[PDB]
Amino acid sequence: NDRITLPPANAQRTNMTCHFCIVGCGYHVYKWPELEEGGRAPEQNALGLDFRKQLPPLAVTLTPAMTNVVTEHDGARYDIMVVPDKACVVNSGLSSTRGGKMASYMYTPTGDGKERLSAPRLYAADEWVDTTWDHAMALYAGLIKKTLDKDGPQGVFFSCFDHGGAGGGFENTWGTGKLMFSAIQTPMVRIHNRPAYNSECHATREMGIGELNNAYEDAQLADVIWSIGNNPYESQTNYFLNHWLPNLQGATTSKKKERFPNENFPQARIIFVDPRETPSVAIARHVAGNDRVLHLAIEPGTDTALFNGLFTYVVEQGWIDKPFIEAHTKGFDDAVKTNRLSLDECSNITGVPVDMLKRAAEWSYKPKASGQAPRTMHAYEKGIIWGNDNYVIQSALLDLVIATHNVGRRGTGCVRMGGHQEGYTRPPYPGDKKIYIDQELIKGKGRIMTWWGCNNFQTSNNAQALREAILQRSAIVKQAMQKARGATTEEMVDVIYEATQNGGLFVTSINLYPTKLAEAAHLMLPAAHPGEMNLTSMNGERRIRLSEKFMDPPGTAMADCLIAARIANALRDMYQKDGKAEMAAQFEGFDWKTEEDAFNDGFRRAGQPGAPAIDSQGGSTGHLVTYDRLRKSGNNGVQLPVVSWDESKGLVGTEMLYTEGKFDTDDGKAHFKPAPWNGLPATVQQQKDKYRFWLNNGRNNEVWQTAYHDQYNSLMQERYPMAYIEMNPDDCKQLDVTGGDIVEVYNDFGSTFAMVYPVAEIKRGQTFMLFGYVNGIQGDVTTDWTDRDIIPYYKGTWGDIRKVGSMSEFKRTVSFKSRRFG
Amino acid sequence: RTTLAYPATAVSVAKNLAANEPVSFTYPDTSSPCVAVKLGAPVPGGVGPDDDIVAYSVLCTHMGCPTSYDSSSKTFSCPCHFTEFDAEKAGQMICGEATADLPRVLLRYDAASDALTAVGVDGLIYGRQANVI
Ligand SMILES: Nc1nc2c(c(=O)[nH]1)N[C@H]1C(S)=C(S)[C@@H](COP(=O)(O)OP(=O)(O)OC[C@H]3O[C@@H](n4cnc5c(=O)[nH]c(N)nc54)[C@H](O)[C@@H]3O)O[C@H]1N2
Ligand SMILES: Nc1nc2c(c(=O)[nH]1)N[C@H]1C(S)=C(S)[C@@H](COP(=O)(O)OP(=O)(O)OC[C@H]3O[C@@H](n4cnc5c(=O)[nH]c(N)nc54)[C@H](O)[C@@H]3O)O[C@H]1N2
Ligand code: F3S
Ligand code: FES
Ligand SMILES: [Ca+2]
Ligand SMILES: [Ca+2]
Ligand SMILES: [Hg+2]
Ligand SMILES: [Hg+2]
Ligand SMILES: [Hg+2]
Ligand SMILES: [Mo+4]
Ligand SMILES: [O]
Repeated sequence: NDRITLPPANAQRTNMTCHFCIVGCGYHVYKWPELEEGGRAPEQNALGLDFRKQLPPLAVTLTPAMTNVVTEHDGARYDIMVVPDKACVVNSGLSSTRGGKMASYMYTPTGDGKERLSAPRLYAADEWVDTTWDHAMALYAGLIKKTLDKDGPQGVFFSCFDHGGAGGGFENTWGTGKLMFSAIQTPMVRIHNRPAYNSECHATREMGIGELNNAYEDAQLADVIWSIGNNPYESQTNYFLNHWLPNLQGATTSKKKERFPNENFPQARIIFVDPRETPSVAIARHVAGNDRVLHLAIEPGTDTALFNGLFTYVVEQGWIDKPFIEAHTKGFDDAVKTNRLSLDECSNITGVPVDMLKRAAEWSYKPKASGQAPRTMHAYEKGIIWGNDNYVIQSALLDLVIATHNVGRRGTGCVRMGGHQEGYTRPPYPGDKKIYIDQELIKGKGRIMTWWGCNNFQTSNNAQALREAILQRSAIVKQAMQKARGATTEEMVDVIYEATQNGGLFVTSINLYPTKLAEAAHLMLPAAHPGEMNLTSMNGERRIRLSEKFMDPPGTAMADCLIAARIANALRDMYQKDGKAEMAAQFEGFDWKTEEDAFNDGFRRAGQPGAPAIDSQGGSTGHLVTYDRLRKSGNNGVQLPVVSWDESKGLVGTEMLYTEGKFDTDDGKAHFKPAPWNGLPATVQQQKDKYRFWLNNGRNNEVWQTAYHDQYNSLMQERYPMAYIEMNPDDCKQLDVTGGDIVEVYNDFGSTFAMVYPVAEIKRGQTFMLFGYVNGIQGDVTTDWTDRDIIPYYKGTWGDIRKVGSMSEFKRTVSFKSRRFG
Repeated sequence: RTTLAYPATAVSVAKNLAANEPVSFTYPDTSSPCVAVKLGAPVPGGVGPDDDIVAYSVLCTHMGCPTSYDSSSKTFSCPCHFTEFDAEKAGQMICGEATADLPRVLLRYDAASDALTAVGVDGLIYGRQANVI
């Protein structure tokens, strides 16, 4: 309304890391009885702010959306207020539009979270009904046991989160990982954002450089920052705002000069490698001026040619660190030969003028007058990770970075900007083959498929072929269940199993909401998010924090690691009763009562005496971390790896990796790799040769992922009723479409729809459509093409556009004004 | 009472406003800067004979920096973290970090006198516990 209820001076306050993106901004959650409130005097409210007169600008981040009233299981009502933590070094009090909505997205029976799953849901042949947890487990474990018994693990499929933050985290990745890999032991597992059990960073890791190798403070110390296939203002907001912008503004120069007394520090500059002119480029120009920003608007998919050209040039100029190369690397001479490309050929391929390539290299690699090489931080994200051959692009980029010693020096690093937070602790993947899960399902394999904390109907590449196949296979199982009457659970398990021998697939979804998966699912289990449970995760500089529980989950919703334990124990008991002792033993190790038990069993046991093989981002010193120690550390947490712990110093961590040149390889040296330039993959080139528009796709600053909460928010639905597609104005004029019209976007892979958004900055023949949304799924037009490790070129597709008509209500209510600040 | 007591503050008469030329005024007190503008073309909720006069609080709802009106786009722009609001769509946030649209100052247009009067606010003005302190 037109007022807010302030938290009382003695209100309960707990720490909460943002549920959403990688930055991991720190927040506080204030909780107090509904009928109580703080006073306006500063010492009479928990914010410590004086509300007796107008507050000055930047004094607070507080709106009604940052407040809510929750109802606990005991029926007691409590005001909550979720606001950023001014003292957290990550965000220094900043809140993005996504994390600012956290209070609104907490569960309440009447608010935006009204439709949260709060009980097991079953599609009982021809209708959705509630069912009990015991029944859901007897059915689910029943189908898994029958499949293991008759087909083995190859018949049990999963697509599961492997990330941090909400819907992820060290407790949850361990629970699900132990269940899929150690207990069920199935290799038929894909990850939430890629169709196989693989890494987004195979090349950099094999070269010896883990992708999160620096601190956000390094962005403050850099002479030059590169943002490659990345739109940080919109996708890693507060890292860009609290660390990158102060450097461009000159607010960090004295820090640089203080650390390095005999080194020149010119005004900081920034270079964007992105085919598209984004809000991040616009803001960088507004802040630093045009002359301090280079936008390398490369032809889509030409990153490898760009980096091979830059690498060739700095080697020819001698703008490399020869002593570092000779002492700490292997493979340089071979890389010089294999990656040779002139600046003229580089320019011809990328479309970037030779002068701009030379300027980017001079700003970045030519020695400063005082002698030292510039400190150049090379940040990258999905424009290359989901780019034209993930493995090859990274090989090319890291060669340039290694040769110029831009890892291990403060103010540098070659790092992923990140998506979700990270929070990975799991047993090793139980297989030696790379398996394209969506293709196996489309071809008819598997008896049961579980989507866990993800929604590939909206996010898989070649999503239309996936939805077509899953809906059809699901229908076969429904039709078979329709014939039954009075069937016990055991008889239904056989009925469903037999249907799967006839083309069917039993589908389960473990999630916060029904989602579009409900159009095919036969069973849905309710999960709990941070605040309804404790949860640990780390951000883009490896800073691990504990988000504290402060309220009850809706109904019987449960932490994911505890759902995994419930499933494991249901299967153990079934095998015990069937007299299969060896099989039952596979399901031991899940006697957990709370998520902290999963933290102790996974993260804290990595590398310890008697522990099994565990792959953990916490490494072997993870045991030094405990919930109590994290809580004492506050939202600042500790940067991993933890070096030590004692009562007097608390947890002590690591700011930057590779500062001594000891890389993560056999010989401790960084390894150069060849990067052949092959042009666009034939699958993508065929669409490009047949269709008119490059169908770039990605993030919008206000929308979070598949809009699972945003779909219920009235302001979000008013602003973005449909997925939009940015189009060049001359292209729009030619096709007679303008803001608010709806178009069909299509190619050989699929057909989808979007509302047109004319954007002056978009190049002719190019477009950009919001990905993974609830109204107009972009992925239907992405191809099935993936690199050698099955990493999709999501950003590589072309298609045609057909006008449907004018959506009068969108024209009346949606702004189509510029989202680029200028 | 469940409602706040908003003052009735004279802004100007409608015929004195020039198309797309913003008028600065404070409401509901001198610590709350606002802008009224006759847009030139009707918008839902605009008042006056052409249903095009609207007004807003200009303090950014993210962290309170004063926003500036851009006549060429008919938007209000915040220089702190780059949020921009649409004056033609009731303060709809076009792009930005705020979680609320720009607060709308409710105007009454009186045909008998031609007067425009600010009489309420829809949305909560930055930096205060209630719109009326
Ligand atoms: N075309 C195209 N496609 C893309 C991309 C692209 O750039 N272009 N990006 C890819 C990338 S980087 C990603 S990350 C993927 C994302 O693909 P998905 O992972 O499918 O999308 P999310 O919205 O992150 O899915 C999270 C789901 O988990 C649920 N959920 C939330 N919290 C919890 C929780 O605590 N527990 C459980 N069990 N469920 C929870 C949410 O309701 C939601 O359904 O999409 C990929 N697809
Ligand atoms: N607002 C918001 N923030 C998010 C998310 C969200 O849903 N909403 N999701 C989070 C997640 S899971 C992820 S993965 C990150 C993603 O963060 P980003 O990767 O930064 O975002 P994207 O929009 O997917 O793509 C980045 C840029 O890649 C460019 N690009 C396209 N093709 C190419 C190419 O061939 N080469 C190059 N060099 N660039 C290319 C696009 O023009 C785009 O601007 O964002 C995270 N943060
Ligand atoms: S508020 Fe949340 S969405 Fe990212 S920029 Fe900060 S972690
Ligand atoms: S104060 Fe306006 S965008 Fe942050
Ligand atoms: Ca389709
Ligand atoms: Ca503008
Ligand atoms: Hg990578
Ligand atoms: Hg147009
Ligand atoms: Hg913007
Ligand atoms: Mo991602
Ligand atoms: O991601």
